[PDB]
Amino acid sequence: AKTIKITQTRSAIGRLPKHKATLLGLGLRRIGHTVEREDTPAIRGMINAVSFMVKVEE
Amino acid sequence: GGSTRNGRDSEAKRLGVKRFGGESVLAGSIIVRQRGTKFHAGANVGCGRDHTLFAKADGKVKFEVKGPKNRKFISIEAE
RNA sequence: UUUUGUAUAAUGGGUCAGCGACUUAUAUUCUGUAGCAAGGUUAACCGAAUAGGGGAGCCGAAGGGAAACCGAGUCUUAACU
RNA sequence: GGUUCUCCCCGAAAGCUAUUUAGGUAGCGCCUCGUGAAUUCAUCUCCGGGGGUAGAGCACUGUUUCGGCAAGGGGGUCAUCCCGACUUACCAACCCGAUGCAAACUGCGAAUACCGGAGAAUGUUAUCACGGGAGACACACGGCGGGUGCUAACGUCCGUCGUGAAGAGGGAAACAACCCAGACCGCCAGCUAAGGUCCCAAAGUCAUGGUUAAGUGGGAAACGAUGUGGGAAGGCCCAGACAGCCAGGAUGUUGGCUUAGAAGCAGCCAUCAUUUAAAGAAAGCGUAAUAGCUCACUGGUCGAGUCGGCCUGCGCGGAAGAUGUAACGGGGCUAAACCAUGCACCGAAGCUGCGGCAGCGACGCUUAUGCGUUGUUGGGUAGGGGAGCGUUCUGUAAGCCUG
RNA sequence: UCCUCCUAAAGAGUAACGGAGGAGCACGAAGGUUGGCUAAUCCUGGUCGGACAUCAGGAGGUUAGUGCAAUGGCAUAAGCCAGCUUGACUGCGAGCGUGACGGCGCGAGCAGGUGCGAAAGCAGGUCAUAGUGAUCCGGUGGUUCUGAAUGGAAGGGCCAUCGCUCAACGGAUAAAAGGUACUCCGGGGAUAACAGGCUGAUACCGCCCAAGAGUUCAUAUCGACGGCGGUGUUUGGCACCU
RNA sequence: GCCUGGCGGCCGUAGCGCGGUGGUCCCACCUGACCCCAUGCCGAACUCAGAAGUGAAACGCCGUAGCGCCGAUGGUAGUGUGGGGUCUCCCCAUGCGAGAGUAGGGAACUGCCAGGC
Repeated sequence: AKTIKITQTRSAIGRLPKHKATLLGLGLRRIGHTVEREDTPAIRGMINAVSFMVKVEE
Repeated sequence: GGSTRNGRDSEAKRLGVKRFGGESVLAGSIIVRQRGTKFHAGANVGCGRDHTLFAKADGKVKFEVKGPKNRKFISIEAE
């Protein structure tokens, strides 16, 4: 499948440590970092876990 | 009605979890009362006294859910 | 200044000035640094009182055991285990 | 309680256990500097494993309602001839058919969490031991998970998430803890968040759609009213509805049953047939009862929606308090009220661009070491650790400067 | 001070005079091990038996038994018996679990000596979780440890033997009790009182609603029952700022 | 293939109800009891020696989709993280997801050895 461009909107500052660990696992910094993540179901499930504050592009 | 005295010693709770072994001693969990919920099978013994899952030979635990009706087993096998 | 927390109707301050506070004394050790090294160091005193002598005494290189006793071993011990 | 001049690196606690212990202190949790050897960790997916909270339940325990049968015990009675019999409000076993409760029960049991594999992805100098120092063991708050309290308190007792403790900035009138976001330092620079754009006071009286009719919005309950838009049926409904206006209110009928009497006129049987311009054995007030009537029900007229409920929303009346409007910050008010989506503008110490500073690393260019590109930590109290600038002393200092 | 369960959260910890009970020992046997067996309860039926002493059979149950708390175990029996029996063993110990320690549980491995059994296998105590008093020490037996001039020896040690409800229990000293509104010292709304806040059960009132009173009639006037508010505002709760 | 026995595995698909069915083989009743052995007494139990009697009880198999048992899909209870509100509940975003029932499944399956056809 095609790889997915990720951006952080909103910030995770108020969110629980488990979700802060998801944003860290996704490699995200200063609310946007020019990141494009792997085409796996495993990363799709990691995006789904924080989808209320992560933005996705294909 | 006050105080109550309640007690405060021990927790007698699980320690030995998942796939486990023992280099010189295999003991598993050291728990009170348990003699009729899960049973030892293979190189492992108990049911004193003892409260332990002590092993008389070398091998590792995998846990079993299969057995007659209500019986389930803490099975140990060599590699 | 007090307190978790005070613009605080919680204590304090008229103001300018002369003032006012973590040390050296001794023992041991940790660290630093250095001299010497299975050795190191002197004190009082002597003396040419910041030299040189003075190693008394102390710290160290072997342990086991109440101890008698044994020692690269030794206490437990009938023992080897 | 008094406890000192200047730049920095890392970064706590009000918890455990003991104490003549609840003001201190000491072993464990949390902070930190050096030394030696070194990657430290989680989120995602699936597999396996110990699992009984949330939910579910009545099998077993204890409790329980409703219906029925009901041993034996406790109570009452009459017979003693009828096969002894009536009763079960009480205590309780059996049983048929149902239903509530449970931390202390289980013919069932998640979400999540936790432990380890099998696998992908991302980035922090980490982890461990030894050698040195600590600080705390009386904090407070908003939310969530539960008890407690009057399903009260700015009350109480814990667990538990995050924040104030030690957190600055934008928003909540003014506000710690709530909302937006975590601040290395600048830019007569851009871009957004929560919030906001009639005026006080910077920005849409914006575009378009939804709703109420009032100072609602801008304090407020149970309760009450043809206040009313929407939704699905039912009835009356356009050779003719609801309301109004005018005109019609009997003939069968002196009905039958009960009773105290009752011409519709408190009960019961029913509730039809007939005529027409037109009608209930009855609707209501009323009388001793009819009547009186005002009506039910049709005609003409006018005229198209309407009556009673059901369902779903928004409003009204429900509505007394004290220094002075005083329960939208205040004013304004017909949207200049609330609400949704779109694009604007205003919006932070956030994001971007550009400019400065400290530590350690990286890419490239260039060379008696300079210039570009950059990864990345920089809010800090307790406390741990590193380095600067002044002040003064001794030597240099009977040198050297000078009346 | 010791022991258990629940509240307590699909690990543990985890507060409330939150909910409720136990211990500060006893069995030489109720230990060990080999062999045999296993309930309750009801009904039926029969002498010596006054109303009832018998046990056999069915119906049926792991709904009997165990030193005791509650929790959980237990018939492979730890329950009931038959025999043999004293392993209610000694000195030790890789290691694991556990509390901050004291203290403690589990246990491979070695020698020695017992016991059951055909042998395997089990036996260093009871069905497990509570049954104590350290340190200090007085008295005593032993001791081929020592007692400093030498040899004995008071004394010190080692090894046997015992004891402080010191229980305020983890124990402040061969020896220690009460009172202060006559005092008094350090600290404080951290902590009460006279007042500020919060709440409005209590308090007084109204409304929904109505068993009834009001010779009729519930609602003019008044109201038992149940419900929902008006108030700040008292009597209390509460412990923030003092 | 089929039938059975032992160790068993798995343990309700392995249960219940009701019916069918086997004695070549194995299995139980059965037929007897000195000796070794046993009895607070006993060939009752334990135990031995066997084939006249039987396929009943006991043992084993099986039809039967009625109930149990297992239970999809859809929905429900609950719930992790997030935004709000009309606030111990509701509405939204995004994931997980029982318990009960339904349709469907299901009157098992099998390792080693041995006897029998």
